[PDB]
Amino acid sequence: DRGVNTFSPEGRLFQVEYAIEAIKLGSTAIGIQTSEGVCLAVEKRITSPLMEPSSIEKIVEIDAHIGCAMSGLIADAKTLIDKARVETQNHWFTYNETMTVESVTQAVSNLALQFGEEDADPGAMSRPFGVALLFGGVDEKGPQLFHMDPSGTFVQCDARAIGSASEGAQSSLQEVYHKSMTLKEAIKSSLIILKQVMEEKLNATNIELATVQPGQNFHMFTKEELEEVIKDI
Amino acid sequence: SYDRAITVFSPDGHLFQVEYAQEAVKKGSTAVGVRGRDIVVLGVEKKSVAKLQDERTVRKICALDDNVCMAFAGLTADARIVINRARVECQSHRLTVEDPVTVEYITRYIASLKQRYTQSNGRRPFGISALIVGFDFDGTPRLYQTDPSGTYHAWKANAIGRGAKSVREFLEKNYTDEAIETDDLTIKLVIKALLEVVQSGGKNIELAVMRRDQSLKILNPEEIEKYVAEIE
Amino acid sequence: GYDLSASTFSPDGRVFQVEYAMKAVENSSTAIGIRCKDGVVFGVEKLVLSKLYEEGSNKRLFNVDRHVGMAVAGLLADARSLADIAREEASNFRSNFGYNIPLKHLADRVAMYVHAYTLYSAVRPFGCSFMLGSYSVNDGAQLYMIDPSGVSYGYWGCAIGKARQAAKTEIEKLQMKEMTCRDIVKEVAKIIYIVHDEVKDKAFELELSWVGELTNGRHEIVPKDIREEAEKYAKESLK
Amino acid sequence: TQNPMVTGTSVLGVKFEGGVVIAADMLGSYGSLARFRNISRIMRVNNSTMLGASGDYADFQYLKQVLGQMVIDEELLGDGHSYSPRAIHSWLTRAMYSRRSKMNPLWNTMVIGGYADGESFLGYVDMLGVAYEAPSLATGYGAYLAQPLLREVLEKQPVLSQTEARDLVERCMRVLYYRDARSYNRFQIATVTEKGVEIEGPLSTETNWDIAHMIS
Amino acid sequence: SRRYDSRTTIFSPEGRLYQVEYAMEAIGHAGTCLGILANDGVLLAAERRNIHKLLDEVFFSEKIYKLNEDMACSVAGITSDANVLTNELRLIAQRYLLQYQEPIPCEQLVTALCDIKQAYTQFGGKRPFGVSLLYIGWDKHYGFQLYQSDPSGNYGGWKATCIGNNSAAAVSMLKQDYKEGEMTLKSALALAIKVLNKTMDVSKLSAEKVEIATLTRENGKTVIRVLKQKEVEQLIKKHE
Amino acid sequence: TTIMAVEFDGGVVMGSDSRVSAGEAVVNRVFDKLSPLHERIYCALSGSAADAQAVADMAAYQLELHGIELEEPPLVLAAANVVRNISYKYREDLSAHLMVAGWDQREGGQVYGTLGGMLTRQPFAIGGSGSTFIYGYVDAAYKPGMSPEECRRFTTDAIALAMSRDGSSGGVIYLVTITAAGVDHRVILGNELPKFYDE
Amino acid sequence: RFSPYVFNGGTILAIAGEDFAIVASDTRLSEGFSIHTRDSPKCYKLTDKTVIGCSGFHGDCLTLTKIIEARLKMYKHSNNKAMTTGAIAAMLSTILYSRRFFPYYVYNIIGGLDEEGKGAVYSFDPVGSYQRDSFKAGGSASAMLQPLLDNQVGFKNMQNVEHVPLSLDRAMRLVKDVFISAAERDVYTGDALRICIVTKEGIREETVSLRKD
Amino acid sequence: RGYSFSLTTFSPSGKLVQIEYALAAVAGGAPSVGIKAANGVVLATEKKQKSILYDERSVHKVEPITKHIGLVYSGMGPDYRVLVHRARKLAQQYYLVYQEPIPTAQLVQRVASVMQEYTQSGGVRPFGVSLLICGWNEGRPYLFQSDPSGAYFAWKATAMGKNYVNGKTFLEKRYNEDLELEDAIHTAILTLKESFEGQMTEDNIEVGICNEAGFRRLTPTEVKDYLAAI
Amino acid sequence: NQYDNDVTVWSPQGRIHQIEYAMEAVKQGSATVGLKSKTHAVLVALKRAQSELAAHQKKILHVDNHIGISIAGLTADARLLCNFMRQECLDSRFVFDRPLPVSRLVSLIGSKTQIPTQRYGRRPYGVGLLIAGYDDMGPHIFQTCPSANYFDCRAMSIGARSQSARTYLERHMSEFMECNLNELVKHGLRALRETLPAEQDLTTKNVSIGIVGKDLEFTIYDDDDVSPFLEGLE
Repeated sequence: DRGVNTFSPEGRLFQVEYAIEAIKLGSTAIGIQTSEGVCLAVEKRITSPLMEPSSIEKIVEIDAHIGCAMSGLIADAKTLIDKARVETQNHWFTYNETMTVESVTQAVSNLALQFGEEDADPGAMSRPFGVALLFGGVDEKGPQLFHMDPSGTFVQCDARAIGSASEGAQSSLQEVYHKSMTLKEAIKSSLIILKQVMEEKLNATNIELATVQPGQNFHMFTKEELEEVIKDI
Repeated sequence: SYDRAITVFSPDGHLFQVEYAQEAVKKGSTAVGVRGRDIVVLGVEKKSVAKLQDERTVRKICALDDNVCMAFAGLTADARIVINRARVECQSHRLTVEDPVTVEYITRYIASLKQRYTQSNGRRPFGISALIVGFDFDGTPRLYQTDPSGTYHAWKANAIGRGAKSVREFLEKNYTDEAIETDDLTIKLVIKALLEVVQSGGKNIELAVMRRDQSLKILNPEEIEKYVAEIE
Repeated sequence: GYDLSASTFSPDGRVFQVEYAMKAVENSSTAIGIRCKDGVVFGVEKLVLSKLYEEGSNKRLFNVDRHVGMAVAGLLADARSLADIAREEASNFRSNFGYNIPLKHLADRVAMYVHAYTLYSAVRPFGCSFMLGSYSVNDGAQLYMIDPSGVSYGYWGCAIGKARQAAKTEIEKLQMKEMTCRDIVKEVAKIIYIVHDEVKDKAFELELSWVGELTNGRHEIVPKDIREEAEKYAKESLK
Repeated sequence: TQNPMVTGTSVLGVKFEGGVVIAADMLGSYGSLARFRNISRIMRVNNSTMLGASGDYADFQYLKQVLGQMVIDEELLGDGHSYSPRAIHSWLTRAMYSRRSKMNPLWNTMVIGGYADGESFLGYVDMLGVAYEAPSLATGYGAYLAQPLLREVLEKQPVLSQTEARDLVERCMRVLYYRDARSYNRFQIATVTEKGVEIEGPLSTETNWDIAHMIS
Repeated sequence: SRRYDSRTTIFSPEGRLYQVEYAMEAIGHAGTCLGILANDGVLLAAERRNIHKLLDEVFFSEKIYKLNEDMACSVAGITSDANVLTNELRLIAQRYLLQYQEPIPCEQLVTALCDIKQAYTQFGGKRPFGVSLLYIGWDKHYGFQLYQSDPSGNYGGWKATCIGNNSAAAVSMLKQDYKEGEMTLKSALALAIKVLNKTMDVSKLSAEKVEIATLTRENGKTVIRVLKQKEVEQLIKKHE
Repeated sequence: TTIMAVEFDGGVVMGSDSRVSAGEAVVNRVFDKLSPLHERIYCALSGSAADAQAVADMAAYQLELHGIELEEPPLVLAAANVVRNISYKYREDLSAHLMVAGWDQREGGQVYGTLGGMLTRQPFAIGGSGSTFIYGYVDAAYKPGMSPEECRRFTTDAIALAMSRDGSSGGVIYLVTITAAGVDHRVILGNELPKFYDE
Repeated sequence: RFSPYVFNGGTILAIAGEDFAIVASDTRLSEGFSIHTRDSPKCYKLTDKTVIGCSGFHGDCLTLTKIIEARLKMYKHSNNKAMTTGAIAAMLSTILYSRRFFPYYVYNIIGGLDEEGKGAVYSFDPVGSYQRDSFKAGGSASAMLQPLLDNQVGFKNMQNVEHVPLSLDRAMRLVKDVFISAAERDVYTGDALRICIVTKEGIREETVSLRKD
Repeated sequence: RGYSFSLTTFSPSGKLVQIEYALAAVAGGAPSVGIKAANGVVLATEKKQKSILYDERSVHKVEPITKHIGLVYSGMGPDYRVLVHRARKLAQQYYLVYQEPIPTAQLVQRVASVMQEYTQSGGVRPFGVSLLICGWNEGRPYLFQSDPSGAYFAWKATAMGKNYVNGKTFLEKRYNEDLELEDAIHTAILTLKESFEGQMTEDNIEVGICNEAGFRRLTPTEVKDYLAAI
Repeated sequence: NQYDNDVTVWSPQGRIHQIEYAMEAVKQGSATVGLKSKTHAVLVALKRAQSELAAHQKKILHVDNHIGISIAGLTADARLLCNFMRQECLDSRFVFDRPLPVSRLVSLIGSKTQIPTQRYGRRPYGVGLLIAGYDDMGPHIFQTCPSANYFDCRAMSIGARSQSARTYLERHMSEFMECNLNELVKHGLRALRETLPAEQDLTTKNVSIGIVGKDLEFTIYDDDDVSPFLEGLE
C-alpha cells in the first residue's frame, strides 16, 4: 500500500487519477454559457418512487449571481458549497461588492490538492474531493461558466458536460453550441442532450434547471416551468 | 496522534471503506419509517429478543429533541455517538437561534458529521444509517435518511438495515394516500411492512410514534401485538 | 532490503540509506579542495548540462559566512538546504557570542545536523557531501568534509563526487603544506582538468574560490583573470 | 525597555553635494551623570550607509548586532543586491514601529544617512515610528538648538560643499556643548560619500568664554 | 512506515472490525463472570484464575472493583485494561458527584465509559480494550441494575448474564433457570452456584475457584459486600 | 555595593566591597561579589544580588558548554556577550550589573562593562551604588600603564574611599589579580583598609 | 508613563465634483513646539483613481498606507482588477476597525472616482466608521476649514443663490484660499500645500506655498 | 515524530502475541526469587556475571525505591532502569501529595499502570521485565509480581526468570506460612541454588530484605554468611 | 517496486523515484517557453484547451510589478507556490520598501520546494516554473523543478515536447542579448510552435505572452492581445 501523495510512473498523483475516475460514476450534469446568461440542468437519477424528488439538489446557490452545479460524491461537495458561501459573503462584508466568478472558483479551487496525511495539524482532509463542480454566474465581465475538478484546475468553458455520460453529451455540446445562442435555446438544447444520455425516461421530476441572467438572480425552475420547457421535448 | 489516511480511493474510484461501512449497515437490524398526515412511525426489528434481555436499554429509536427522533441500524455504539453529537447540537441551536431545529437542520448536520469522518485522518466511517423523523415548526412530517457516505434525502417511507431491498420494495408497493389516511392504517403499514422480515410477528420489532406537536410516543408490545394479530 | 528506511539495521549492521545516499554523492560531479600554508582553495567540475544555462548557473561554492566557504556535491538542493542551516548556525553564533564562529565548531554543529536525519524513518539522509574552508589569524586554514553519514574529518586535501579516487591520487602528488594560494590555484585547476572524463559528460565549467591571507580571511570567489590564467596553465599541463 | 538607563545626546545630520555627514558626541550618560565618556554612537552598516542614535544606548547595540547581521547575511549571497539607505531606513521604521505596537518600544531616535547612486539619503526614525527624509536633522535637544542653525544655513544654501557642511556640524556641536546639559566636548563626525563611510573622532570643540568676564 | 501500520480502525471486506472481534476472542478466553439481578439485591460470581498457588490474597477480591458509594464492576480478560477502565469509571462517577452533588446512575456511567471504548474502536488506531465488564449498582430512578459492556463499546441491561469462558452454557442455564421478578437474593446465590458448577470444568468446585459479592439496600444506604469463604463453602455444600 | 575592575598589562584586578545591606540594617557583612564564570573570568555582581547571582550562574553554564565544545578557554569577549545578552533580554526584570573581567590567550586582560545590557571595554570599569562617590578619585589618580601593585593598591584606595562615604558599602575589600599564571584571591580586613581623611 | 500617540498635526482636505476629486494637505510635520520637516505630503497615491489622505500620528499614517497598498496588490492578485474607491473605502474600514482596541490614530479621507466617473470622498475616523460625503476636511485644521467649505460648496445658510455645480477651478481657488485661511490661524497648518487632482486622465499634482512662520 | 499506532495488536486468536513474546523474554531472564516471611520479605537474584573483569559492586539488580520498598526483575536490564526511575518518581509524588510512605499495593498499582501504557501506546514495545516489589508498612509484608501485560499478583513466595516453573514447584513444597525471615532467606537461596549452574558466591547472587526497619541490600559479607551452611 | 512508494527512500542507484516521477508531471505539461534579451524577459505559453468549448487554461500568473511566472504541471500546486511567491514580494515591498530581487525569490522557492522532498509522507511539488523578473541586475529567467532545484537560464523551454523548443533555442540563443522586444517575442513564438504537432497552429487563442523589462512593468497579453505580436510566424 502507498500514500495519498504519491506520484505514479506517469507523473500524476494516484488519488487525483482515481478520483477523476470516481467522478465518472456520477450522474451527468451539463450547463452552457451564453451572452444572455448561463443555464444549468442535471439529471437527478431517482432510485425509487419512495424518494422525495425535491431532495436531490445538484444545482445549489452560492450567492445572488453564482449557481453551482455538481456531479460525483455529492457528500463531498458540501464542504465546497459552504466554503464558497462563506467566501463570497466575507468578500461582500470586507470589500462591499459582489464577488467575481473567477475569484470564487479560484478560492474554492484552492481546497482540492489541500490533502495529506503527515502535516495534519487538525484532522485535515485525507483525500481529494470526489466532486466535479461547475460554478456558473455573471459579474461585471458577464456570463461565465467555470468547470472545476478534483485536481483543482478551474478552467473557463463555453459549455461542458460532466458526469457519467459526459463523453457523448460533450460531443453534443460541441455539436450544437454557437456563440450567438439565445438562452432559451440553451435550455432546450441541454434538455435535449440529457434526454439523449439519461437511462430513465425524462420528466420534470428527475432533473433540475437553473440560470443566472444579467439582471436576474439565480433561480431554479419549478415543476411547471420545467414541464413548459419539456413540452418541446 | 494517528493521522494515517484510512479512507482512500481504490482503482475504480470507489471508497472501499465506505462500501464496507455500508456492508456493516446491511447486516444491521432492519428499521423502517413512513411519513403520514400528522404522524410519523418508526419500526426497529426485534432486535435481540433474548428473554433475559432488558427492553428499555436496547432500543434503536432515540430522541434527538422534542420534535426530532431517529432510528438507525448497524454499529449501535457509533449510532450512540452520532445521536449524542446531534443532541448537543440541537441544544446549541436553541441557544444561538431560540427556534427549535427543523428536521432539515439536524439531519444536514449529522450528514455533515458522517461526511467528515469519511474524509479525515485516522478515522473510519460510521457504520450507521439514520432515518431521522421529525416535525418542522409548521408541523409538516419529515423523513430524512442518512447513510455512512453522508448523502441524505427526504423520503416518503424508506427502510434501512438488513433486507432493506425487500422492505423498500414493500413500501414501493403499499405506500398510498389510502395507506396513510389515518394513524392505524399507517402503523399497520409499518408493521405490515416489517412482517415480511420480522422473526415471526413479534416483539420482534416493537415501534415508536410521534404526533403533531406531541413528544415521541413509544409502544409497549401489547399494542404492538394487537396490530400483530390484526395483520397476521 | 531491509533497506526501506534509515531506522533499520541490516542483519550485518549497515544503515543502507546512508550508504545509498553516499552512492548519490558519488554519482555527482567531483569537487576538490586543498588546505595549504595560508588558506584553502576550491575547484568545481561543474558540468553544464546545456548551452542555455547562464554562466554562473548552479554554483556549488557558497558563502555560509564571510570567514567560511562551502563546496558541495551530489543532489544540489540538499546542498542549498545545508547552506541555509549553516548560515543560520554562524548567525546564531555571532548573535550569541559576538565573533566569527570557529569553523571546527561549525562543522560540529552542521555535522550533527546532517546526522540528525540518519536515525528516523520519518526523514531521509542528505544525499550530499561538502567541504568547508576558512582562514583566520587565530587558527589558520582548515578544511572539513561532511559526508551523508554526518562524520566530520579534517583534510589536507579532499575530493568528493564521482572521480573521488583519481582526484585523491592527484592530490597526493602535492606538498600542499608548503604552497601558497596563488600557486595552489593552478594545481587545483590541473586536478579538475585531469580527473574530468572528457569524452563522457563534456562541457563543464571551472568555478574556483579561496579564502586566506590575500583575501584578509574574507571568502570570495577567484578573480576572473586568475581563474583564466589558471585554466590556461592547467590545460597547457594537459597537452 | 520602558525606561532609559544609558542615554546619549542630540545627533546632527546634514546633507551636502555628493554625500551625507552626521555627528554625535561620544558621551553616554546615566541620569545627570556623565558615566561613559568614550562610547561611539555612529555605526557603519556598509560602504554606503551609516547610522546614528540618541536615547537609550543598549537598544542601539541591539540594533547594531541585528542590523549588521542583516547586512552580513546579505553580503553572504554575493548576488549584487545590497540594501540602499532607503531599505535600511524603512526597515528600522518597521522594527521600531512594531516594537511600539507591542508597547516594548526601542528607546532610540535614530538618524540613518547614506549615499547610493549619487543620491544623498538622510532618514529619521524615532521611537514611536515617525519617519521622514530631510536636508538637516537633529534628534533630542539638537532639534531645539542646532536644528535652527542647520535650517537657517540650508535655507541660506540648500546645496553645501562637503567642508562647509563639516564646519556647520562643528559649529552646531559648539552650540550643543555650550547649552546642552547632557553634552560633552567629544564627538564623532561621520562622512558617507562615493568612497565610503569614514568615521573621524574623537574630535573636540573650541569654546569661548569672553562673556564670563562681562558680568559685573 | 505504512508497512508497519496494523490499521486497527478499519472495516473488513464484510463489515467486521477485526480488532474488536479478535478482542472478543480474548475475552472469550477469559474467566467466566456472571451476576444476577433480583428484587432484594444483586450478586456477582466470577471464576478466579489465581487458583491455587503460592499467591497471597492480599486483596479482598479479584475481579470485583468498587466504583462509587453505590456500584460495583466485574471485568473479564485483559487484567491491565480492566485496571485502566476501573480507574476511568471512578474518575467519571466522581466527576458527576462533583458536578451534580448526587450519585451517578448506572446507565449514565456505563454510557460515559462505553463512549470511551467506542472512541478507541473508531479512530486513533490504538488497539481496542479487550475487557468486558459487568456492572451492578443501585440508583433512585430505576432500582437494581445489571449492565454488560464489551470491547466494541456496546452495552445492555440484563437481569442475569454471564461473560467469559463457557458464556454460552451459562446464559443457556440462566434461560432455563431464571424466574423473572421472582428470584430472591438467596435464590440468586443458589442459581449462580448452579451455573458456575456446571460450566467450570475444573472439576469439583471449591470456595477458592470463585468469589461472590452481593449488593443490597440497608437503611437508606447501599451495601456492597463480598462473601466470606465460610458462606461460600456453606452455599456450595447446600448446592450438594 | 562598590565593585571595581582595572586593566593592566598582565591581567586585571577586581576589587569589591563586602557588604550587602537590606535597607538600613545590613544582612551580610561578608559577601564575595566575584563569582568565577570560568577559570580566569570573574564577574563582579551588583544590584539585585539574587538576580546578579542567577545571571552569573546561567552565564557560567553557557560559557562552560561553549568552553568545552571548542576545547579552548573562552575569550572574555564571548563571556561579556553572553552576560550582555542575558542582561539585555531581561532588562525589565533584572536590576543587575556585571563588570565581567578576565584573561584570554588572544587578547590579554579585559574589563567589559555591562550595565543595562550594553558592552563597552574600558580601562577601569567601576560600578555599584558607592561608585558614584569615587569618580573624582579615580579620574584624579588613574594613569595608564599601571603595574599590578599599583592597580591593587589603587582599587583598594578607591573602594576604601567609597566605603568611608557610602552607606551601601562597608566591610572588607576583596581583590583578585587575573593573569596567565592564574587567579590570586586576596582579602582586605577592616583593620588594613588604608585610612584617608576621616573628618 | 510611555505614551504611544503623538499629534504630528498637518491637515488634509478633499472635495468631490461632478467628474473629479481633489485631495490636499499641508506638509508641516509638527510635534510639541517644533517643525520636523516643512515637507511631508500627507496624500498617498493608492491607485489611478484613488488618492488617500492621512493626518495625525505620522507613524500610523505610514503603517496604514503601507498596509492599504499591500491589500490593493493582494486584491489585484486574487481578482485581476484594481480596487475601486468603494472597495478601498470598505476595506479601509475593516483595517481601521480590526485594531478597535489600540487604534490607528489617523484621520483618513479617501477621495477618488467611483466606477461611474463621478466624485466620491469617504471621510473616516480613527476606529473605522466611514461615510460618503461630497466634501470634507480632517486633521488639525478641520474645524476652521469645514464651515467655509459648507459655505462656498454646500451653500448652506444662503438665500437667493443658485446651487451651481462645483467646477474644477472654483474648487481649486476654494482649496487654496481656505488653506490660506487656516495658515493664518492654525499653528499646525502651513509650509506647503500638496493638491492632487483626480480625473479619468490620471492624477495631476499641484503644490502651493504658504506661511512658514 | 514517531509512530502513533499501537504495535501490539490482538492476534486473530485474541491473545496479545507481543506480550506472549515479552513473557518469553522474561522467561529467559536471569533467575530471581522472592519469599514473604511473617515479619518481612526476601529478594535474591542471580548474577549472570560474565568475565571477572566486571566490577560487580558497580550496579545492582535489587534497588530500593524508598526506605521500605524494593525491586528485583528478570529479563532486560535497561528496561528495568526505566521502571526503577519511574517508580522513584511515583513514590515521590505520593510523598509530596499525601505526606505518607506510599503503600506498596498502591505503588504496584501505578507502576503496573505504567507497564500497561506501553502495551497500548504508539510505536513502543511492551517492557521485557517482570518486577518483584516487596514492601512493608502497617506492620505487614507485601510481595507483588508485575508482568509485561501490566497485571500484578500478590504472592506468598514466587520465582521468575530462567527455569521459573521448577522454581515455583520448588517453593510449593518448601514455603510455610510461619517461616521467619532468615530461614526464608535460606529457602530462597536454596531455590536459586537448584538451577544456578556455576557455584554461587557472595559476588554473583544478590540478596534483599524488607522488614519493619526498612528495605536494603545485604552486603556480600552477610550474603557470604548465608552462603555458608549450604 | 518496493522503492517507488515514498519520497524518503533512496534507491540502490541513489535516486529518489518520487522526485523523478514528479518531473514527469512537468514533462507532461503544456509547453511554455521563456527567454530574455539585454532589456526584456519574455514568456510564451500554449494554453491547453480540454474541450473545444472549454477555454485554454491560464499558464501565466502575475507575481508582482517586476516578476512573473509560467507554470507547467499540477496546477493547484502552481497556485499554491504562486501564493507563496506573492506573499514574499508583498512582504519585501512592505518591510524593505523595495522590490524583491528575483534570484532571492527563486532561492526562497528553492528552499520551499526542498522541504517535502526529504520528509516522509510529503510529496514533491509537481509544478515546474519559469520565472521572469527584472531588477537592477537585468532581466532573469529562472527554471524551477520538482526536485526543488532552480536554474538561471538564457532561455529554457519546459512542457511536453519542450526538447524541440530547447533545440531551436540552442540554434539561436546567441542572438538574444541584442534582440528588441518584438523580434524576441518572435523567437519565443517560433520555438514554442516547434513543440506542437505539425498540422495544428498557433492562434490568438492558445497563446499568452507576458513581457517584463526595464521601462515596463510585467504585463500579460491575452487572446486578442497577442494579435500585435501574433503575426507572420514563418
